[PDB]
Amino acid sequence: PVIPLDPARRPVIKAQVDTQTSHPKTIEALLDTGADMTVIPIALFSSNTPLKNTSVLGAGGQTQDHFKLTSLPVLIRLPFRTTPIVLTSCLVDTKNNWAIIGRDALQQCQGVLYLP
Amino acid sequence: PVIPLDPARRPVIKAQVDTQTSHPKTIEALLDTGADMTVIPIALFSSNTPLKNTSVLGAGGQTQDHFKLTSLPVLIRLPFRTTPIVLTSCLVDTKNNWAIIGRDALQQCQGVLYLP
Ligand SMILES: CC(C)CN(C[C@@H](O)[C@H](Cc1ccccc1)NC(=O)O[C@H]1CO[C@H]2OCC[C@H]21)S(=O)(=O)c1ccc(N)cc1
Repeated sequence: PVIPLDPARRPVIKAQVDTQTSHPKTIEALLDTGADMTVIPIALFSSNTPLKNTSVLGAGGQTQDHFKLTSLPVLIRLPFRTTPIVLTSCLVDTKNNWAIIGRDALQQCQGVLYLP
Repeated sequence: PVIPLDPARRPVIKAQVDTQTSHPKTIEALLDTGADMTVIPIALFSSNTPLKNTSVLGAGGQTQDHFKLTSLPVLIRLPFRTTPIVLTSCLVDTKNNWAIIGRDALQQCQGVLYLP
């Protein structure tokens, strides 16, 4: 669909995320064209699964141990599309449990920005 | 126009920004649906103009004295428009030198996200 943009309403969407370590869960993610890579909360994972250290830039700088990478791909189903998005890897937020859909996922839906 | 979304290429636009404290400058800005409010580099303002303190969200927490707020409105002109976007207030980046067009400005352009 078409999602209007409003400073006062964040463009969010309900997504089913399968990390391949639990059963798939539904979360509400921000649609973010300024994010290179998708971010999902660690609350989706079982406490045993391994992750990798990583780096990423942010508004107050870049962090060291805040965000981790998944070892296995992550599958994402959106309400409209029937087939899942498959990300080779994406970021895991261990602190704030942010959920953000980035340009890696938006390219696989062939998403676009449109400015009239 | 249509701006395709690609994890490897940041979606940027060229925008003329008028702080009303110096002469207008054309800069390169990121188009960011995940930003509530537009961010402007402090380099576009006068060394004498007054700014106000405030808070912001961002990857890795929130920062106190990294961003300030403008005291005067900011005007923004796009390539395909001569009528200026008018932001009654927007954020100022005192360090990192980010230029981000957020949803406050995208609303006045009538910009939308489209997911097929
Ligand atoms: C310069 C960008 C790379 C900033 N990012 C995306 C941006 O949309 C974030 C995404 C975001 C959104 C809400 C809370 C935290 C992060 N929001 C943001 O920093 O904007 C702030 C300035 O205007 C304010 O209005 C709300 C956002 C504020 S980011 O969060 O740091 C980021 C960077 C890289 C990845 N892979 C994932 C996320």
